[PDB]
Formats: sequence, structure tokens, C-alpha cells
Amino acid sequence: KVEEILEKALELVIPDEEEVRKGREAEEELRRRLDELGVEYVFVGSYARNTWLKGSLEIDVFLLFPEEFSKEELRERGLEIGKAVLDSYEHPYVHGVVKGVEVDVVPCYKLKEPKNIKSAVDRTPFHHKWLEGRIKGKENEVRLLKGFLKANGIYGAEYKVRGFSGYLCELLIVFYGSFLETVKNARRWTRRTVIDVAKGEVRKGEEFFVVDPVDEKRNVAANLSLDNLARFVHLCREFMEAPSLGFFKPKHPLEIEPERLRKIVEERGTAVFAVKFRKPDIVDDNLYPQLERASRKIFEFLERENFMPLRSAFKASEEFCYLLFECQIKEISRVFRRMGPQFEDERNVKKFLSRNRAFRPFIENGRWWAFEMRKFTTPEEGVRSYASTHWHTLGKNVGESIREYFEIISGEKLFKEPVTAELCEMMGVKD
Ligand SMILES: Nc1ncnc2c1ncn2[C@@H]1O[C@H](COP(=O)(O)OP(=O)(O)OP(=O)(O)O)[C@@H](O)[C@H]1O
Ligand SMILES: [Ca+2]
Ligand SMILES: [Ca+2]
Ligand SMILES: [Ca+2]
Ligand SMILES: [Mg+2]
Repeated sequence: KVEEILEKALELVIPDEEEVRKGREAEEELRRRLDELGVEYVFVGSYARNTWLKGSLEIDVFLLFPEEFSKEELRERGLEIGKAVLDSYEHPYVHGVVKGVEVDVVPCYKLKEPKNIKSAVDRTPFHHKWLEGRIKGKENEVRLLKGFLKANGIYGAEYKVRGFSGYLCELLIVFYGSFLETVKNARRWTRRTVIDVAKGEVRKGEEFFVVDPVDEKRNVAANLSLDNLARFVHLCREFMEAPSLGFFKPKHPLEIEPERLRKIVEERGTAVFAVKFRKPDIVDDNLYPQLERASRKIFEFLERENFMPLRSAFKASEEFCYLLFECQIKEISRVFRRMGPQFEDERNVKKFLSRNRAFRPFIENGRWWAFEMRKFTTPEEGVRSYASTHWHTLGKNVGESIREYFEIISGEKLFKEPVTAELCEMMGVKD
């Protein structure tokens, strides 16, 4: 059955004649313009090796240069070849569109074989040279891997996904020969697994590490999060166990009427709430690490204060950001135990006892203790206190935003916000 599903899978991963139409057109036009400027360039794209996934067409033309400043000479070439130009972020490249297709124009050094400069963009040409001859013919094998990963939300190395980059996908296919062979062997992958392509071997190491043929110190799966690696391995065991075209299909968002969520949550008996604030104007690769950090800090705070957090999640929309939380403790006693000094310490004892308190401190196991009052008794109130005076620990941009404004939302109001998918996923809700 397997080989019959992978066959139907191809119709989901391979590009349709009208998009492979935009590709060829743009490429032809783009070279024309680039040749008229007499520029030294090379298509290093997934497009350049026909390995790009259905519906994800994009070109990456790298301009080759020596010297030091190629920031402006590129600004020129780019702005002069792209019908429309924008500028993403020694970093600055030109993202435009040409004949309707997204085009990245990056400047690098035509290098005399290895030993780059503040290496980063300069390796890309080599990555391309190393993959071009070895991946020929296995294009679709690659499109299967990616299509497989994308359907399960773990394709892409950007911080929002922390999954499998494309390069990685192609290295893996070169190493094993085919999608199927990849999944079959991926079932035995561990967190200490090292896939060294250059030496055609697999050994044990400190962490999952796919060595880059071009640079043996660079881990091509650096951004792949442990959990996503663990998710791929599991998906692989699950696919072999019972292959199905549904693995190459995107899962459908849980349609949840706000009243069925309130039911699940009262049934779980937990405290569900979110921290809402204005999304700062920063790029995803900057925002996401901050949203993860913030979510972690507030979670650790919740642990410390004993509200026993179960799990957290975050969500970024167009205007706002939410840090979702679920704690097992909805309310905690006002009173708590303050550890005092050892009965021996005559001074720290006189000091500890001079403070006025509603109740009398006591000795337990040779040490003084005192009952005091918390300044909050619910995880929601605690977070309001924390987000109010410790916003500086939630990331430079997020923290700053939460400092200006934010609100703790729970109940139905929380359900009205666009965090349902995340909410459900966080609590492990099913169909
Ligand atoms: N070092 C690089 N190696 C390969 N592709 C690169 C590199 N740098 C930029 N790219 C581009 O990144 C985009 C993402 O895909 P990638 O190149 O990783 O190949 P892929 O994953 O096999 O193809 P696709 O991403 O379309 O599924 C493509 O447009 C590709 O040209
Ligand atoms: Ca994600
Ligand atoms: Ca994910
Ligand atoms: Ca209260
Ligand atoms: Mg690109």
C-alpha cells in the first residue's frame, strides 16, 4: 500500500503547470536584465534544483563580488532588476517580485572555493554546488519529505516553526536515497544522533547534528527543536505502521463553539487565562523567540508562586499577542509560611520577631517560621503583579509592549479572542 500512497502524495507535493509557468517566465526575464548589467550571478534556489514544494515558488539570485562593501552595488542591481523592491534584513538583501514571482537578490563573494567572510550568505553558493549534482532525479523524493513535514507543521527553520529547513530535507534525501528510506531510518533516530553526510555515516554525539558537507562544524539541523525532531520520528513510526495520504494533508482546525470550550475547561477544573498585549513591530524571527521567553518566565513565576502551571502557549495575530496559560490551582490560601532563622541566631531572631503579624510565628525543626499574607491568591492576580513590575524580563520588545499596556483575560471573553486553535491544542482537545 505504501508505494501507492506516495504516488497519490506526489499530486499534493508537485507544482501545477501554471505556477511552474510563473517560474520559467520570471527566471528567463530575470536573467535578461541581469545579463544586460553584465552581472555575475547564480540561482541558488530550491527553484534552481526543481526541488521546491507545490505552491511555494521563489527564486534566490546570488550576486558574486570580491572587496568589502557590496551593500549598495546590490541595492542597485536588485532595485534595477526587480519590478518591485522591498528590503529585508552583512545582512541587507533585496526582496522583490519579477514577472509575478518572489525574488531574493543577495550579494556574496564569488569565492575561490571555501573560506568565507563573516560566513553566512557566502556558504549558500557551495551548498548549491554540493546539492546540484547529487540531488538530480530525486527532486520529487524531496518534495515528498517537505510535503510530509509541511502537512504536520514542522517544515521550515524559521523560529516560528523550529522545524526542518529545506537544505536539511535535501541533505537527508541525498543521504538515504528517498523519502521512504528516510522515514524508515528516522524511526530509529535519537536526540544524540549525528548524521554526517560527507562521510556517509551515522554516529552518536551530544545532540541531533546533521553535519554540513561544506562545513563540518555547522549543524544544518540547528533550528530543529528537540520536540519537533521527536515529533518527526513519531510521525515516521506512525506512517510505516499504517501509511495514509492523510499524512500529506493539513489537519483541520477544531471547530469549537465557545460554550464547548467553557465546558471542557470547567470539566478540567483548571484556571485558563491569557495575557493580551500589542504586538510590537518586529520581524517573526525576533518576535517569536521573545514570545517563547516571555511565556517561559511567566510560567516559571507561576510555578514558584505555586499555582502549578500545566502548560503554556502563545499566539501572534496582526495586532495583538497572547500568552496562554492553564494552572491546576484556581485559588490559593491567603496565608503562607515565611521561613525564619535558626533558633540559635539570637539577632536575626529578634529581628524576625519584631515585625508585626496577624498571627504568632513558631518553631519547627529548630527554625523559626511565620504566617504571612500573600499579595494575591489567584494565578490571574499573580500574573498582573508580575507583568506589571517584571516586564523587563519578558524580552526587550514584548516586555516594552506589555509595559505600555496589557490585560489578563479569562472565561468566555478569552474564548472570543482568536486563540481557540492554540487553546485546544494546549489542552489536548480532540474532534
Ligand atoms: N543555502 C541554501 N541552500 C538551498 N537553498 C537555499 C539556500 N539559501 C537560500 N535558499 C532558498 O531557500 C528557499 C527554501 O528552500 P531550500 O533552498 O532550502 O530548498 P528546498 O526546501 O528543497 O525547497 P522548497 O523550500 O521550495 O521546498 C528556496 O527558494 C531556496 O532557493
Ligand atoms: Ca508554530
Ligand atoms: Ca509547531
Ligand atoms: Ca481574590
Ligand atoms: Mg529565499
